[PDB]
Amino acid sequence: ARIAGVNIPDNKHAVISLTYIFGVGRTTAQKILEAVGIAPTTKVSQLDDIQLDAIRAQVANYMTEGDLRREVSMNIKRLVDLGCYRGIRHRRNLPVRGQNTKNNARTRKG
Amino acid sequence: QKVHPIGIRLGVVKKHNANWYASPKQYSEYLINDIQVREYLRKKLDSAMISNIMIERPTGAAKITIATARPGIVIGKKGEDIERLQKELTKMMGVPAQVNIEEITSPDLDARLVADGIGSQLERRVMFRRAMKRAVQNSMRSGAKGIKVELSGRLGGAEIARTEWYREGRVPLHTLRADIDYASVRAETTYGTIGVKVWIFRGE
Amino acid sequence: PRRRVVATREILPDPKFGSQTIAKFINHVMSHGKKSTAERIVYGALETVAQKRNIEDPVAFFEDVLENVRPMVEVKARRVGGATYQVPMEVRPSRRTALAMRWLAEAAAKRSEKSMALRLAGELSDASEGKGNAMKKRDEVHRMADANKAFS
Amino acid sequence: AKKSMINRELKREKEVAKYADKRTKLKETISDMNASDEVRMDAMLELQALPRNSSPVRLRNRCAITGRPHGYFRKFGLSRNMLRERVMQGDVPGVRKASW
Amino acid sequence: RNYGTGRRKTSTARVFLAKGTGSIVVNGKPLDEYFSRETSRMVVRQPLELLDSPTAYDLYITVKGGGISGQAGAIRHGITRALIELDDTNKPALKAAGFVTRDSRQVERKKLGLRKARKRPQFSK
Amino acid sequence: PRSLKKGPFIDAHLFAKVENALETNSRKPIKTWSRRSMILPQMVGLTLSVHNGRTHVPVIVSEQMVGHKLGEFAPTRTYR
Amino acid sequence: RIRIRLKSFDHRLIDQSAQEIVDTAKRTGAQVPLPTRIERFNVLTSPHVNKDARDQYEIRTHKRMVDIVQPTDKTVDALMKLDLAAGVDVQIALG
RNA sequence: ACCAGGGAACUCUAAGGAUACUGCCAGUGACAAACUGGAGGAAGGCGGGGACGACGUCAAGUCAUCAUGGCCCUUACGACCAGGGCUACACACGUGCUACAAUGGUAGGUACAGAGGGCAGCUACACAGCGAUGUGAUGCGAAUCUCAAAAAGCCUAUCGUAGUCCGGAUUGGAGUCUGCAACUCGACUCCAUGAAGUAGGAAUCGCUAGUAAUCGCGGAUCAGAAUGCCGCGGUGAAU
Repeated sequence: ARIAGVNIPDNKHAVISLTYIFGVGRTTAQKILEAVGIAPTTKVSQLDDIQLDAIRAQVANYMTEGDLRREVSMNIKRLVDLGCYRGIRHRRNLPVRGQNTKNNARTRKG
Repeated sequence: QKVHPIGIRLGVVKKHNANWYASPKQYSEYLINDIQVREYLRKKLDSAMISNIMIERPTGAAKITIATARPGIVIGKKGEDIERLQKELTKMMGVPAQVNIEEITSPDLDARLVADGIGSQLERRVMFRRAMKRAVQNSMRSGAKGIKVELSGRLGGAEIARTEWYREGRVPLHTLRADIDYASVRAETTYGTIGVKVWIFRGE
Repeated sequence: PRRRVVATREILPDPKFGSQTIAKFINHVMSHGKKSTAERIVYGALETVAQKRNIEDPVAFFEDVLENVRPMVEVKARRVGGATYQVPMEVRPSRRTALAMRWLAEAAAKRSEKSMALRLAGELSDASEGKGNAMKKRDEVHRMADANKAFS
Repeated sequence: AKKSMINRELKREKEVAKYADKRTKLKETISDMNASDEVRMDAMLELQALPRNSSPVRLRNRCAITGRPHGYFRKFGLSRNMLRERVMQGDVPGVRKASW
Repeated sequence: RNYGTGRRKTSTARVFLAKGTGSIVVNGKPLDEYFSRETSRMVVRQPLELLDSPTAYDLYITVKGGGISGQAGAIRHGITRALIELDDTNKPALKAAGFVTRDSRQVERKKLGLRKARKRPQFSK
Repeated sequence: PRSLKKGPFIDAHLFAKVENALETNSRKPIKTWSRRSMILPQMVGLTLSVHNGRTHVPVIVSEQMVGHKLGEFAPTRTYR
Repeated sequence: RIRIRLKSFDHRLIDQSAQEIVDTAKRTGAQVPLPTRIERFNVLTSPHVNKDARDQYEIRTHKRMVDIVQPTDKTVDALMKLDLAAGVDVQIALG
């Protein structure tokens, strides 16, 4: 089945497949499936197309993956062009969250 | 490198100097008051030869017990000196406190007294070897089972500090029931500070 | 430890089969103190093999397979005249059993099957029919002694 | 420790003692669910307007004798070092060596 | 109405022995329900099987404290205690097994400077 | 960051300076030592001079700065 | 039905105090151990370095509680006259 | 506290004694000290653990706990206060923590402790909240009330060898608390994002029994700030 512009593998449960979609998580998928008749146990292949359409409408209510990616990029760019200490941190590839970086500083550069 | 004999001996064969019960919050202030009283009393009575002091504070009034080789001067003439020390001790503390003095049968046996004598000897420049030998001999004449004296520092004004110890008698440190008496004093010699350690073993 | 020999601790025999060797085998499979997991894995593997072979006594089948697995002779290193060479010596009776149990556990670790019980059952079957990595390991241990067999 | 630091700690605890009750009443006022929003906000402004040292947070309890910041024990009120000396001398009641 | 006390490395258990059907109740509940481990069930029934008296006498068991596999051993030791109090003759054979020996192993002190009772910080050159 | 019920933290002396500057719309920098004060919508547009530890650096309060503390726009450590 | 709770640091001392209190009520004819808190304190023997060298000190507080069936007129007052200070604390519920 | 049948028998709690001493049997032994096995006992040879560190060796560590000789500074090397810093990383380094998964992950149920802390206070219960926590309300200076629910474990559903329903680093967003203040620089809460890592080079370290490994729970400093340190008990090996 295709949700939100990308493909989800059909071999496992609906909630687990929704987890794969960017911007979608397991708890959010459970919340989505609770409202509508679809149950988390049922597989995507088993699940009917009309159910999938209602699911797409529920996902559409939530902010989509492209929109989320663009907002994150926009926020980082806003910090950079503001030039705040946080923007300087983003530009210089150093932890902006305040985490201690004396020795294990590896996981910012890549 | 050597544990304080008295601390280990407290458990079984010795009685704690301070014996008072207080609640957690009360305990913090009670201990500090006790330490202040001990320091002030030591400074006031430094000239006199005094043994270890046993202080018991009940609620309100505190009670103090002092054992000294020389009772007469500390009492004064008809208790005048003790009454003045008591008024000052009342001022520093709270509810009026009572202090009593117990005579010591023998000053040599008590560890503190001999160390005070040795400290005064070092202050007056009497030779350290003479001081240790005479101090040790007096105990053997008195009848103390064992006495050991150790001196650390720049003895005789030597550039290099050296440690000299003298034993005469069995002085088993590791026997917890040996009820060994230990006191430590410091002699303020002009060239440098001298540390005096005295061990007295009266028995079981 | 250059000290007196002391009596070994008495092992607790397993409940289901009431056999010393079975619990001794469960001990090696146990990891991080998970004796409950080891019991279940061992029971599952033994049940699988017993069902496959239609044998009433899995404990007897296990005794036969373990006896076959155990190596008689193990090479031991010795130092003479500042030189190191292999020396074949007869293995101690208990050591034979311990070695066989350890080798079976090690091979069951690397067997393909997804679950530990199936890996273990497959290894027991291969050991019983004289195939697989455990039998190869025992053959290698025997082979090292056979190669030279010039000492003791 | 330095006499300057000891006297600083004394004078710092002095305002805490002086404003102990005002802080209690003011904290109750701000936490009162019934109190008006503007009333609670004005009380909060007053609290932030209170002198620097008045808070019991700038207080750092220290050894009575040596004034050591560290190795402090609330039960005894002493640093680790002077506590060891007094305990081994036996001046600390009940306290003995531990081995269990 | 013989009674005895047996402990295993933490727990205490009290055992009551009398003639009867032989049903066993642990802490006011069935033994099989109470214990989820076959090994512990086997520890509980270890002594009676030895001299083939599983159902001869009724058993009443209450065991507080300790843990799942220590309570079973405590129950075993209590059963042996009551059996030995009942009968002198059994004691020698039960001793030959050793079930009448109270376990002296308990979780030991953590020595300061050591992560565990004996584990020490490794040093690498 | 800060409990919403307590509201923003705004120091009294910078508060006074900024209101007395708002009634004039003056452009001269407001030199200030408190870098812990909340930037409010009221002080959007004018210029402060926030202490960075060594000297004061100007900070022209832009629109996208409310919701940040004053010290965020005054780096303290200078690493090349 | 007055109730007396005694707390002392010294285990040897607390027992003697309790025995005396029981003895007086027995003499006058009236008819008459909770967990002890244990705390451990860690002190570095070495001032500067060597954290693995340490002294650990434990203090125990012992509490004893007694119940009196019948507070007769003669019995009640002897409790107030008896005194034992310096390390023993007496608390009376009087309820 | 404990109830075996309202009782005091048992458990437990805490102050005392009793036992263990190669005592006993058999041996080997310079007719010896000793050792080897055996009975009994809960325990056998030091029953297990801890405390106790001899003369001295390293001019080993501490003038920054404190003390003291000498030496130096006295509108300054003394005294106060705001801000920041001790928290900065191209890289090296020793201690640990969490993983790389099926001896498992996640969902439901369901048991079994220990010791420790609580007015510079822990909160039973009601309601708001997905949550941390909020407003009420109540017991307790505690063998009473309380943190507190123990986790590994046992029963079922599923994932099916996949960088995964592994892993939770990192960042964006929203928030609750302590505190006068959380930007440099607090720990937690939910949502989303989901990096390396699929077992490790030469080399290297700890551990002999309730010990290694594993599991969580406490306390200290503490206004708030643990994987550290100091303790605890569950499971429980091989050699």
